[PDB]
Amino acid sequence: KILHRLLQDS
Amino acid sequence: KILHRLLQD
Amino acid sequence: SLALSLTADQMVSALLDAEPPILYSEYDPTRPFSEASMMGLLTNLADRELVHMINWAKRVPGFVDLTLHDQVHLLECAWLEILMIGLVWRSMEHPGKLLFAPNLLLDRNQGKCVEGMVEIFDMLLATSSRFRMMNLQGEEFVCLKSIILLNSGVYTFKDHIHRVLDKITDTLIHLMAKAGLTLQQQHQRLAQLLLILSHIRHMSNKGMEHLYSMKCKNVVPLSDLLLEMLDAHR
Amino acid sequence: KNSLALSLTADQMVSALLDAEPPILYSEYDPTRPFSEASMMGLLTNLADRELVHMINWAKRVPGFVDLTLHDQVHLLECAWLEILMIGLVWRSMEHPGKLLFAPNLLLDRNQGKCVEGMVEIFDMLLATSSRFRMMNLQGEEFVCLKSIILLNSGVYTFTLKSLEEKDHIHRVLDKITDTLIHLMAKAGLTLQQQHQRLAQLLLILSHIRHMSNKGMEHLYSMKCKNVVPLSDLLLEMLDAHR
Ligand SMILES: O=S(=O)(Oc1ccc(Br)cc1)c1ccc(-c2ccc(O)cc2)c(-c2ccc(O)cc2)c1
Ligand SMILES: O=S(=O)(Oc1ccc(Br)cc1)c1ccc(-c2ccc(O)cc2)c(-c2ccc(O)cc2)c1
Repeated sequence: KILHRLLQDS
Repeated sequence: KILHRLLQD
Repeated sequence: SLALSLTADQMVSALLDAEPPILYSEYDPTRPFSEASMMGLLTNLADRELVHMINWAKRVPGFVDLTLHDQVHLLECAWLEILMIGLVWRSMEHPGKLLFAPNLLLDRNQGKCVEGMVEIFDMLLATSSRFRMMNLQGEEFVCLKSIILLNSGVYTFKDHIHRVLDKITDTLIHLMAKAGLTLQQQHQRLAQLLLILSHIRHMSNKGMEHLYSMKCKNVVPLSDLLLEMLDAHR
Repeated sequence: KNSLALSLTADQMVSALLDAEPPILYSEYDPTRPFSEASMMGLLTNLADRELVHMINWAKRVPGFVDLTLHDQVHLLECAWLEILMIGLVWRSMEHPGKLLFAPNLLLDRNQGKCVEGMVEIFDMLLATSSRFRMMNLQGEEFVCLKSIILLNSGVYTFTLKSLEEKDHIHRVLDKITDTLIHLMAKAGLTLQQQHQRLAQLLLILSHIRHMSNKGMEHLYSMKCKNVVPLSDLLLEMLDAHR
Protein backbone atom coordinates (compact mmCIF):
# COMPACT_ATOMS: atom_id res chain seq x y z
CA LYS A 1 0.00 0.00 0.00
CA ILE A 2 1.16 3.52 -0.84
CA LEU A 3 -0.33 4.64 2.48
CA HIS A 4 1.95 2.12 4.21
CA ARG A 5 5.12 3.50 2.62
CA LEU A 6 4.30 7.17 3.16
CA LEU A 7 3.56 6.48 6.83
CA GLN A 8 6.78 4.48 7.21
CA ASP A 9 8.94 7.11 5.47
CA SER A 10 10.91 8.84 8.24
CA LYS B 1 -46.45 11.09 -0.99
CA ILE B 2 -47.32 8.52 1.68
CA LEU B 3 -45.17 10.42 4.19
CA HIS B 4 -47.52 13.41 3.94
CA ARG B 5 -50.47 11.20 4.91
CA LEU B 6 -48.91 9.80 8.09
CA LEU B 7 -47.68 13.27 9.10
CA GLN B 8 -51.27 14.59 8.96
CA ASP B 9 -53.44 11.71 10.24
CA SER C 1 -42.94 27.90 19.98
CA LEU C 2 -43.58 25.76 23.07
CA ALA C 3 -40.47 23.55 23.19
CA LEU C 4 -38.09 26.32 24.27
CA SER C 5 -40.28 27.11 27.30
CA LEU C 6 -39.88 23.56 28.68
CA THR C 7 -37.53 22.77 31.53
CA ALA C 8 -34.88 20.06 31.28
CA ASP C 9 -36.96 17.63 33.35
CA GLN C 10 -40.07 18.41 31.30
CA MET C 11 -38.03 17.75 28.15
CA VAL C 12 -36.93 14.32 29.40
CA SER C 13 -40.48 13.41 30.44
CA ALA C 14 -41.94 14.40 27.07
CA LEU C 15 -39.34 12.37 25.15
CA LEU C 16 -39.74 9.30 27.37
CA ASP C 17 -43.53 9.25 27.00
CA ALA C 18 -43.24 9.74 23.23
CA GLU C 19 -41.13 6.59 22.88
CA PRO C 20 -42.40 4.24 20.15
CA PRO C 21 -43.08 0.64 21.18
CA ILE C 22 -40.92 -2.39 20.48
CA LEU C 23 -42.55 -4.32 17.65
CA TYR C 24 -42.32 -8.05 17.01
CA SER C 25 -41.12 -9.80 13.89
CA GLU C 26 -43.30 -12.31 12.07
CA TYR C 27 -43.45 -15.52 14.10
CA ASP C 28 -42.11 -18.08 11.61
CA PRO C 29 -40.15 -20.71 13.59
CA THR C 30 -37.54 -21.26 10.84
CA ARG C 31 -34.69 -19.53 12.67
CA PRO C 32 -32.24 -20.63 9.92
CA PHE C 33 -32.72 -17.75 7.49
CA SER C 34 -31.80 -17.21 3.84
CA GLU C 35 -31.20 -13.98 1.94
CA ALA C 36 -34.81 -13.39 0.89
CA SER C 37 -36.11 -14.75 4.21
CA MET C 38 -34.19 -12.36 6.48
CA MET C 39 -34.65 -9.34 4.21
CA GLY C 40 -38.39 -10.02 4.15
CA LEU C 41 -38.51 -10.06 7.95
CA LEU C 42 -36.46 -6.86 8.21
CA THR C 43 -38.31 -4.78 5.61
CA ASN C 44 -41.65 -5.87 7.08
CA LEU C 45 -40.43 -4.91 10.56
CA ALA C 46 -38.90 -1.60 9.45
CA ASP C 47 -42.03 -0.68 7.47
CA ARG C 48 -44.17 -1.04 10.60
CA GLU C 49 -41.59 0.78 12.72
CA LEU C 50 -41.65 3.70 10.27
CA VAL C 51 -45.33 4.32 11.05
CA HIS C 52 -44.59 4.60 14.78
CA MET C 53 -41.53 6.77 14.11
CA ILE C 54 -43.59 9.28 12.12
CA ASN C 55 -45.96 9.60 15.08
CA TRP C 56 -43.06 9.66 17.54
CA ALA C 57 -41.61 12.54 15.51
CA LYS C 58 -44.81 14.56 15.98
CA ARG C 59 -44.37 14.28 19.76
CA VAL C 60 -40.77 15.55 19.64
CA PRO C 61 -40.86 19.02 21.27
CA GLY C 62 -40.51 21.60 18.52
CA PHE C 63 -41.15 19.27 15.58
CA VAL C 64 -44.79 20.24 15.05
CA ASP C 65 -43.62 23.86 14.77
CA LEU C 66 -41.87 23.12 11.47
CA THR C 67 -43.80 23.24 8.21
CA LEU C 68 -44.97 20.00 6.62
CA HIS C 69 -42.21 20.20 4.00
CA ASP C 70 -39.49 20.54 6.65
CA GLN C 71 -40.99 17.65 8.62
CA VAL C 72 -40.83 15.49 5.48
CA HIS C 73 -37.22 16.46 4.73
CA LEU C 74 -36.00 15.68 8.26
CA LEU C 75 -37.77 12.30 8.35
CA GLU C 76 -36.56 11.27 4.88
CA CYS C 77 -32.94 12.05 5.69
CA ALA C 78 -32.90 10.60 9.22
CA TRP C 79 -35.26 7.61 9.23
CA LEU C 80 -32.59 4.91 8.89
CA GLU C 81 -30.37 6.60 11.48
CA ILE C 82 -33.34 6.60 13.87
CA LEU C 83 -34.07 2.93 13.18
CA MET C 84 -30.42 2.01 13.70
CA ILE C 85 -29.91 3.87 16.98
CA GLY C 86 -33.11 2.28 18.27
CA LEU C 87 -31.82 -1.15 17.25
CA VAL C 88 -28.47 -0.40 18.91
CA TRP C 89 -30.18 0.82 22.10
CA ARG C 90 -32.33 -2.28 22.58
CA SER C 91 -29.39 -4.56 21.71
CA MET C 92 -27.34 -3.31 24.68
CA GLU C 93 -28.28 -6.02 27.19
CA HIS C 94 -27.58 -8.67 24.49
CA PRO C 95 -23.82 -8.46 23.84
CA GLY C 96 -22.68 -9.89 20.53
CA LYS C 97 -26.24 -9.92 19.17
CA LEU C 98 -28.67 -7.51 17.51
CA LEU C 99 -32.25 -7.46 18.84
CA PHE C 100 -34.30 -6.44 15.82
CA ALA C 101 -37.34 -7.73 17.74
CA PRO C 102 -37.84 -9.70 20.97
CA ASN C 103 -38.47 -12.76 18.78
CA LEU C 104 -35.78 -11.82 16.19
CA LEU C 105 -32.37 -11.85 17.89
CA LEU C 106 -29.50 -12.32 15.43
CA ASP C 107 -25.74 -12.78 15.72
CA ARG C 108 -23.04 -11.95 13.18
CA ASN C 109 -23.08 -15.50 11.78
CA GLN C 110 -26.67 -14.86 10.67
CA GLY C 111 -25.46 -11.57 9.19
CA LYS C 112 -23.79 -13.62 6.44
CA CYS C 113 -27.21 -14.66 5.09
CA VAL C 114 -27.57 -11.33 3.24
CA GLU C 115 -24.79 -10.33 0.84
CA GLY C 116 -22.79 -7.37 2.11
CA MET C 117 -24.65 -7.39 5.44
CA VAL C 118 -21.75 -8.44 7.69
CA GLU C 119 -19.88 -5.13 7.41
CA ILE C 120 -22.75 -3.05 8.77
CA PHE C 121 -23.72 -5.80 11.22
CA ASP C 122 -20.31 -5.49 12.89
CA MET C 123 -20.61 -1.70 12.95
CA LEU C 124 -23.99 -2.02 14.68
CA LEU C 125 -22.56 -4.46 17.23
CA ALA C 126 -19.65 -2.11 17.94
CA THR C 127 -22.02 0.82 18.53
CA SER C 128 -24.04 -1.26 21.00
CA SER C 129 -20.84 -2.29 22.80
CA ARG C 130 -19.88 1.39 22.89
CA PHE C 131 -23.23 2.27 24.48
CA ARG C 132 -22.75 -0.52 27.02
CA MET C 133 -19.25 0.64 27.97
CA MET C 134 -20.52 4.20 28.49
CA ASN C 135 -23.49 2.92 30.55
CA LEU C 136 -25.85 4.91 28.32
CA GLN C 137 -29.08 5.92 30.04
CA GLY C 138 -32.50 5.90 28.40
CA GLU C 139 -32.90 9.58 29.24
CA GLU C 140 -29.71 10.19 27.24
CA PHE C 141 -30.85 7.85 24.45
CA VAL C 142 -34.08 9.74 23.75
CA CYS C 143 -32.08 12.99 23.62
CA LEU C 144 -29.65 11.52 21.07
CA LYS C 145 -32.53 10.21 18.96
CA SER C 146 -34.30 13.58 18.89
CA ILE C 147 -30.99 15.23 17.97
CA ILE C 148 -30.61 12.90 14.97
CA LEU C 149 -34.14 13.82 13.88
CA LEU C 150 -33.53 17.58 13.98
CA ASN C 151 -29.86 17.72 12.96
CA SER C 152 -29.28 15.19 10.18
CA GLY C 153 -31.24 17.21 7.61
CA VAL C 154 -30.85 20.77 8.92
CA TYR C 155 -27.97 21.72 6.57
CA THR C 156 -29.79 20.55 3.41
CA PHE C 157 -32.51 23.21 3.24
CA LYS C 158 -33.07 26.43 10.50
CA ASP C 159 -32.88 29.07 13.24
CA HIS C 160 -35.67 27.47 15.28
CA ILE C 161 -34.21 23.96 14.91
CA HIS C 162 -30.83 25.08 16.26
CA ARG C 163 -32.67 26.62 19.22
CA VAL C 164 -34.20 23.22 19.96
CA LEU C 165 -30.84 21.49 19.45
CA ASP C 166 -29.33 23.80 22.07
CA LYS C 167 -32.19 22.99 24.44
CA ILE C 168 -31.55 19.26 24.05
CA THR C 169 -27.88 20.01 24.72
CA ASP C 170 -28.90 21.80 27.92
CA THR C 171 -31.00 18.74 28.77
CA LEU C 172 -28.14 16.26 28.30
CA ILE C 173 -25.85 18.28 30.58
CA HIS C 174 -28.69 18.48 33.11
CA LEU C 175 -28.89 14.67 33.11
CA MET C 176 -25.13 14.33 33.60
CA ALA C 177 -25.08 16.99 36.33
CA LYS C 178 -27.98 15.19 38.04
CA ALA C 179 -25.93 11.97 37.98
CA GLY C 180 -23.14 13.65 39.95
CA LEU C 181 -20.63 14.00 37.11
CA THR C 182 -18.10 16.81 37.41
CA LEU C 183 -17.88 19.66 34.92
CA GLN C 184 -14.97 18.02 33.10
CA GLN C 185 -16.87 14.73 33.05
CA GLN C 186 -19.92 16.58 31.72
CA HIS C 187 -18.34 18.07 28.61
CA GLN C 188 -16.33 14.90 27.92
CA ARG C 189 -19.37 12.61 28.03
CA LEU C 190 -21.31 15.05 25.85
CA ALA C 191 -18.55 14.85 23.25
CA GLN C 192 -18.36 11.05 23.47
CA LEU C 193 -22.10 10.71 22.83
CA LEU C 194 -22.24 13.20 19.95
CA LEU C 195 -19.26 11.60 18.18
CA ILE C 196 -21.22 8.34 18.02
CA LEU C 197 -23.80 10.16 15.88
CA SER C 198 -21.07 10.50 13.24
CA HIS C 199 -20.75 6.70 13.21
CA ILE C 200 -24.54 6.26 13.11
CA ARG C 201 -24.67 8.53 10.06
CA HIS C 202 -21.96 6.36 8.51
CA MET C 203 -23.91 3.15 9.14
CA SER C 204 -27.04 4.76 7.69
CA ASN C 205 -25.36 5.78 4.43
CA LYS C 206 -23.82 2.31 4.06
CA GLY C 207 -27.20 0.80 4.90
CA MET C 208 -29.02 3.06 2.45
CA GLU C 209 -26.78 1.97 -0.43
CA HIS C 210 -27.35 -1.65 0.62
CA LEU C 211 -31.14 -1.30 0.49
CA TYR C 212 -30.80 0.50 -2.85
CA SER C 213 -28.95 -2.55 -4.18
CA MET C 214 -31.65 -4.83 -2.75
CA LYS C 215 -34.22 -2.92 -4.83
CA CYS C 216 -32.73 -3.49 -8.28
CA LYS C 217 -31.67 -6.97 -7.19
CA ASN C 218 -35.36 -7.53 -6.45
CA VAL C 219 -34.68 -10.13 -3.77
CA VAL C 220 -37.69 -8.98 -1.72
CA PRO C 221 -40.50 -6.65 -2.88
CA LEU C 222 -40.26 -3.41 -0.91
CA SER C 223 -43.28 -1.47 0.30
CA ASP C 224 -44.33 1.79 -1.34
CA LEU C 225 -43.50 3.74 1.82
CA LEU C 226 -40.05 2.18 2.18
CA LEU C 227 -39.48 2.81 -1.52
CA GLU C 228 -40.35 6.49 -1.05
CA MET C 229 -38.07 6.88 1.98
CA LEU C 230 -35.36 5.19 -0.10
CA ASP C 231 -35.97 7.38 -3.16
CA ALA C 232 -35.17 10.53 -1.15
CA HIS C 233 -31.51 9.44 -0.85
CA ARG C 234 -30.84 8.96 -4.58
CA LYS D 1 5.30 4.45 27.45
CA ASN D 2 4.30 7.84 28.88
CA SER D 3 2.29 9.33 26.02
CA LEU D 4 3.27 12.88 25.09
CA ALA D 5 -0.35 13.61 24.13
CA LEU D 6 -1.72 12.93 27.62
CA SER D 7 0.91 15.24 29.15
CA LEU D 8 0.20 18.29 26.97
CA THR D 9 -1.80 21.17 28.40
CA ALA D 10 -4.70 22.75 26.51
CA ASP D 11 -2.62 25.62 25.13
CA GLN D 12 0.19 23.19 24.28
CA MET D 13 -2.37 21.07 22.42
CA VAL D 14 -3.44 24.04 20.29
CA SER D 15 0.18 25.02 19.67
CA ALA D 16 1.10 21.53 18.45
CA LEU D 17 -1.98 21.32 16.21
CA LEU D 18 -1.45 24.82 14.80
CA ASP D 19 2.21 24.11 14.00
CA ALA D 20 1.25 20.87 12.22
CA GLU D 21 -1.13 22.59 9.79
CA PRO D 22 -0.53 21.53 6.17
CA PRO D 23 -0.17 24.26 3.53
CA ILE D 24 -2.87 25.44 1.15
CA LEU D 25 -1.93 23.95 -2.22
CA TYR D 26 -2.46 25.44 -5.67
CA SER D 27 -4.13 23.69 -8.58
CA GLU D 28 -3.07 23.51 -12.23
CA TYR D 29 -6.15 25.55 -13.14
CA ASP D 30 -5.93 27.77 -16.22
CA PRO D 31 -8.67 30.44 -16.43
CA THR D 32 -8.09 30.64 -20.20
CA ARG D 33 -9.46 27.13 -20.79
CA PRO D 34 -13.14 26.79 -19.75
CA PHE D 35 -14.43 23.95 -17.58
CA SER D 36 -15.85 20.51 -18.37
CA GLU D 37 -16.69 17.28 -16.58
CA ALA D 38 -13.35 15.64 -17.39
CA SER D 39 -11.08 18.67 -16.96
CA MET D 40 -12.51 19.91 -13.65
CA MET D 41 -12.46 16.50 -11.97
CA GLY D 42 -8.93 16.01 -13.27
CA LEU D 43 -7.92 19.23 -11.53
CA LEU D 44 -9.64 18.19 -8.30
CA THR D 45 -8.16 14.68 -8.29
CA ASN D 46 -4.69 16.11 -8.97
CA LEU D 47 -5.14 18.58 -6.10
CA ALA D 48 -6.54 16.05 -3.63
CA ASP D 49 -3.72 13.64 -4.49
CA ARG D 50 -1.08 16.20 -3.50
CA GLU D 51 -3.08 17.13 -0.39
CA LEU D 52 -3.10 13.47 0.67
CA VAL D 53 0.69 13.45 0.92
CA HIS D 54 0.61 16.47 3.23
CA MET D 55 -2.29 14.98 5.21
CA ILE D 56 -0.39 11.75 5.89
CA ASN D 57 2.60 13.65 7.29
CA TRP D 58 0.23 15.97 9.18
CA ALA D 59 -1.39 12.99 10.90
CA LYS D 60 2.01 11.94 12.25
CA ARG D 61 2.18 15.30 14.06
CA VAL D 62 -1.26 14.82 15.65
CA PRO D 63 -0.75 14.06 19.37
CA GLY D 64 -1.23 10.38 20.11
CA PHE D 65 -1.29 9.25 16.47
CA VAL D 66 2.28 7.92 16.51
CA ASP D 67 1.44 5.93 19.66
CA LEU D 68 -0.92 3.83 17.52
CA THR D 69 0.33 0.85 15.55
CA LEU D 70 1.05 1.08 11.83
CA HIS D 71 -2.06 -0.97 11.02
CA ASP D 72 -4.36 1.36 12.97
CA GLN D 73 -2.78 4.47 11.44
CA VAL D 74 -3.53 3.04 7.98
CA HIS D 75 -7.15 2.33 8.91
CA LEU D 76 -7.86 5.76 10.42
CA LEU D 77 -6.51 7.61 7.37
CA GLU D 78 -8.28 5.27 4.93
CA CYS D 79 -11.63 5.96 6.57
CA ALA D 80 -11.23 9.69 7.32
CA TRP D 81 -9.20 11.10 4.42
CA LEU D 82 -12.12 12.55 2.45
CA GLU D 83 -13.65 13.95 5.64
CA ILE D 84 -10.37 15.73 6.41
CA LEU D 85 -10.13 17.07 2.85
CA MET D 86 -13.71 18.36 3.04
CA ILE D 87 -13.48 20.12 6.41
CA GLY D 88 -10.30 21.79 5.18
CA LEU D 89 -12.10 22.85 2.00
CA VAL D 90 -15.04 24.14 4.05
CA TRP D 91 -12.58 25.96 6.32
CA ARG D 92 -10.81 27.63 3.38
CA SER D 93 -14.17 28.82 2.02
CA MET D 94 -15.48 30.66 5.10
CA GLU D 95 -14.63 34.15 3.80
CA HIS D 96 -16.04 33.43 0.30
CA PRO D 97 -19.83 33.09 0.56
CA GLY D 98 -21.47 31.15 -2.24
CA LYS D 99 -18.11 29.84 -3.48
CA LEU D 100 -15.80 26.92 -2.69
CA LEU D 101 -12.07 27.65 -2.50
CA PHE D 102 -10.46 24.40 -3.58
CA ALA D 103 -7.25 26.40 -4.12
CA PRO D 104 -6.34 30.11 -3.97
CA ASN D 105 -6.50 30.04 -7.79
CA LEU D 106 -9.54 27.69 -7.97
CA LEU D 107 -12.67 29.38 -6.58
CA LEU D 108 -15.89 27.73 -7.77
CA ASP D 109 -19.56 28.55 -7.25
CA ARG D 110 -22.53 26.21 -7.52
CA ASN D 111 -23.18 27.28 -11.12
CA GLN D 112 -19.81 25.83 -12.17
CA GLY D 113 -20.33 22.76 -9.98
CA LYS D 114 -23.06 21.50 -12.32
CA CYS D 115 -20.39 20.55 -14.89
CA VAL D 116 -20.11 17.13 -13.17
CA GLU D 117 -23.10 14.82 -12.84
CA GLY D 118 -24.19 14.45 -9.22
CA MET D 119 -21.66 17.07 -8.07
CA VAL D 120 -24.39 19.66 -7.40
CA GLU D 121 -25.98 18.13 -4.30
CA ILE D 122 -22.66 17.79 -2.47
CA PHE D 123 -21.45 21.20 -3.67
CA ASP D 124 -24.42 22.77 -1.88
CA MET D 125 -23.79 20.70 1.26
CA LEU D 126 -20.18 21.90 1.38
CA LEU D 127 -21.48 25.44 0.82
CA ALA D 128 -24.05 25.10 3.62
CA THR D 129 -21.33 23.70 5.89
CA SER D 130 -19.12 26.69 5.07
CA SER D 131 -22.07 29.00 5.73
CA ARG D 132 -22.58 27.16 9.02
CA PHE D 133 -18.96 27.85 9.98
CA ARG D 134 -19.45 31.50 9.01
CA MET D 135 -22.50 32.26 11.16
CA MET D 136 -20.78 30.39 14.01
CA ASN D 137 -17.59 32.47 13.54
CA LEU D 138 -15.50 29.32 13.79
CA GLN D 139 -11.95 29.91 15.04
CA GLY D 140 -8.79 28.33 13.69
CA GLU D 141 -8.02 26.95 17.14
CA GLU D 142 -11.41 25.23 17.11
CA PHE D 143 -10.93 24.06 13.51
CA VAL D 144 -7.66 22.22 14.12
CA CYS D 145 -9.32 20.48 17.08
CA LEU D 146 -12.30 19.36 14.99
CA LYS D 147 -10.00 18.11 12.22
CA SER D 148 -7.94 16.06 14.68
CA ILE D 149 -11.16 14.64 16.15
CA ILE D 150 -12.19 13.40 12.69
CA LEU D 151 -8.89 11.58 12.18
CA LEU D 152 -9.13 9.80 15.54
CA ASN D 153 -12.88 9.18 15.72
CA SER D 154 -14.12 8.33 12.22
CA GLY D 155 -12.52 4.88 12.11
CA VAL D 156 -12.39 4.00 15.80
CA TYR D 157 -15.55 1.84 15.81
CA THR D 158 -14.41 -0.39 12.92
CA PHE D 159 -11.21 -1.95 14.29
CA THR D 160 -10.01 -7.83 19.52
CA LEU D 161 -8.49 -8.34 22.98
CA LYS D 162 -5.08 -6.62 23.00
CA SER D 163 -6.16 -4.06 20.38
CA LEU D 164 -8.88 -2.87 22.78
CA GLU D 165 -6.16 -1.10 24.77
CA GLU D 166 -5.52 0.99 21.65
CA LYS D 167 -9.15 2.14 21.58
CA ASP D 168 -8.79 3.36 25.17
CA HIS D 169 -5.76 5.44 24.18
CA ILE D 170 -7.64 7.08 21.30
CA HIS D 171 -10.61 7.90 23.54
CA ARG D 172 -8.17 9.36 26.08
CA VAL D 173 -6.73 11.69 23.44
CA LEU D 174 -10.25 12.50 22.23
CA ASP D 175 -11.25 13.50 25.77
CA LYS D 176 -8.21 15.78 26.00
CA ILE D 177 -9.16 17.45 22.71
CA THR D 178 -12.62 17.99 24.19
CA ASP D 179 -10.96 19.62 27.21
CA THR D 180 -9.06 21.81 24.75
CA LEU D 181 -12.20 23.00 22.95
CA ILE D 182 -13.80 23.86 26.30
CA HIS D 183 -10.65 25.71 27.41
CA LEU D 184 -10.74 27.81 24.23
CA MET D 185 -14.43 28.70 24.60
CA ALA D 186 -13.97 29.71 28.24
CA LYS D 187 -11.20 32.13 27.23
CA ALA D 188 -13.60 33.88 24.82
CA GLY D 189 -15.95 34.79 27.68
CA LEU D 190 -18.56 32.13 26.93
CA THR D 191 -20.64 31.01 29.90
CA LEU D 192 -20.77 27.36 30.92
CA GLN D 193 -24.10 27.02 29.11
CA GLN D 194 -22.68 28.64 25.97
CA GLN D 195 -19.62 26.37 26.07
CA HIS D 196 -21.72 23.19 26.11
CA GLN D 197 -23.96 24.42 23.29
CA ARG D 198 -21.11 25.55 21.02
CA LEU D 199 -19.28 22.28 21.70
CA ALA D 200 -22.42 20.38 20.67
CA GLN D 201 -22.92 22.51 17.55
CA LEU D 202 -19.34 21.88 16.42
CA LEU D 203 -19.56 18.11 16.91
CA LEU D 204 -22.97 17.87 15.24
CA ILE D 205 -21.36 19.33 12.11
CA LEU D 206 -19.05 16.31 12.02
CA SER D 207 -22.13 14.19 11.33
CA HIS D 208 -22.77 16.23 8.17
CA ILE D 209 -19.10 16.03 7.19
CA ARG D 210 -19.28 12.24 7.48
CA HIS D 211 -22.41 12.37 5.31
CA MET D 212 -20.72 14.52 2.66
CA SER D 213 -17.76 12.11 2.71
CA ASN D 214 -20.04 9.10 2.22
CA LYS D 215 -21.76 10.77 -0.75
CA GLY D 216 -18.48 12.05 -2.17
CA MET D 217 -16.91 8.61 -1.86
CA GLU D 218 -19.77 7.04 -3.83
CA HIS D 219 -19.38 9.69 -6.53
CA LEU D 220 -15.64 9.01 -6.81
CA TYR D 221 -16.16 5.25 -7.10
CA SER D 222 -18.63 5.58 -9.98
CA MET D 223 -16.25 8.05 -11.61
CA LYS D 224 -13.53 5.40 -11.31
CA CYS D 225 -15.60 2.96 -13.37
CA LYS D 226 -16.59 5.73 -15.80
CA ASN D 227 -12.88 5.89 -16.91
CA VAL D 228 -13.44 9.55 -17.94
CA VAL D 229 -11.33 10.78 -15.00
CA PRO D 230 -7.89 9.20 -14.36
CA LEU D 231 -7.47 8.53 -10.64
CA SER D 232 -4.04 8.53 -9.03
CA ASP D 233 -2.61 5.36 -7.51
CA LEU D 234 -2.92 6.75 -3.98
CA LEU D 235 -6.54 7.87 -4.39
CA LEU D 236 -7.36 4.48 -5.92
CA GLU D 237 -6.01 2.74 -2.82
CA MET D 238 -7.91 5.08 -0.49
CA LEU D 239 -11.04 4.58 -2.60
CA ASP D 240 -10.81 0.77 -2.54
CA ALA D 241 -10.64 0.84 1.27
CA HIS D 242 -14.27 2.07 1.30
CA ARG D 243 -15.77 -0.51 -1.08
O1 LIG E 1 -28.12 -2.11 5.49
S1 LIG E 1 -28.16 -3.20 6.53
O2 LIG E 1 -26.86 -2.95 7.25
O3 LIG E 1 -28.21 -4.55 5.87
C1 LIG E 1 -28.25 -5.69 6.69
C2 LIG E 1 -29.17 -6.69 6.42
C3 LIG E 1 -29.21 -7.82 7.22
C4 LIG E 1 -28.34 -7.94 8.29
BR1 LIG E 1 -28.40 -9.50 9.39
C5 LIG E 1 -27.42 -6.95 8.56
C6 LIG E 1 -27.37 -5.82 7.76
C7 LIG E 1 -29.52 -2.94 7.64
C8 LIG E 1 -29.32 -2.90 9.01
C9 LIG E 1 -30.40 -2.69 9.85
C10 LIG E 1 -31.68 -2.52 9.34
C11 LIG E 1 -32.78 -2.29 10.36
C12 LIG E 1 -34.05 -2.84 10.25
C13 LIG E 1 -35.00 -2.58 11.24
C14 LIG E 1 -34.67 -1.79 12.33
O4 LIG E 1 -35.62 -1.53 13.33
C15 LIG E 1 -33.41 -1.25 12.44
C16 LIG E 1 -32.46 -1.50 11.46
C17 LIG E 1 -31.87 -2.56 7.95
C18 LIG E 1 -33.19 -2.39 7.25
C19 LIG E 1 -33.78 -1.14 7.15
C20 LIG E 1 -34.98 -1.01 6.48
C21 LIG E 1 -35.59 -2.12 5.91
O5 LIG E 1 -36.81 -1.99 5.24
C22 LIG E 1 -34.99 -3.37 6.01
C23 LIG E 1 -33.79 -3.50 6.67
C24 LIG E 1 -30.78 -2.77 7.12
O1 LIG F 1 -18.10 14.15 -4.66
S1 LIG F 1 -17.95 15.62 -4.96
O2 LIG F 1 -19.11 16.19 -4.18
O3 LIG F 1 -18.09 15.90 -6.43
C1 LIG F 1 -17.89 17.22 -6.88
C2 LIG F 1 -17.13 17.44 -8.01
C3 LIG F 1 -16.92 18.73 -8.47
C4 LIG F 1 -17.48 19.81 -7.80
BR1 LIG F 1 -17.19 21.58 -8.44
C5 LIG F 1 -18.25 19.59 -6.66
C6 LIG F 1 -18.45 18.30 -6.20
C7 LIG F 1 -16.43 16.25 -4.32
C8 LIG F 1 -16.40 17.37 -3.51
C9 LIG F 1 -15.18 17.83 -3.02
C10 LIG F 1 -14.00 17.18 -3.34
C11 LIG F 1 -12.71 17.76 -2.75
C12 LIG F 1 -11.59 17.98 -3.53
C13 LIG F 1 -10.44 18.51 -2.95
C14 LIG F 1 -10.43 18.83 -1.60
O4 LIG F 1 -9.27 19.37 -1.02
C15 LIG F 1 -11.56 18.62 -0.82
C16 LIG F 1 -12.70 18.09 -1.40
C17 LIG F 1 -14.04 16.05 -4.15
C18 LIG F 1 -12.85 15.24 -4.58
C19 LIG F 1 -12.09 14.53 -3.66
C20 LIG F 1 -11.01 13.78 -4.11
C21 LIG F 1 -10.71 13.73 -5.46
O5 LIG F 1 -9.62 12.97 -5.92
C22 LIG F 1 -11.48 14.43 -6.38
C23 LIG F 1 -12.55 15.18 -5.93
C24 LIG F 1 -15.25 15.60 -4.63
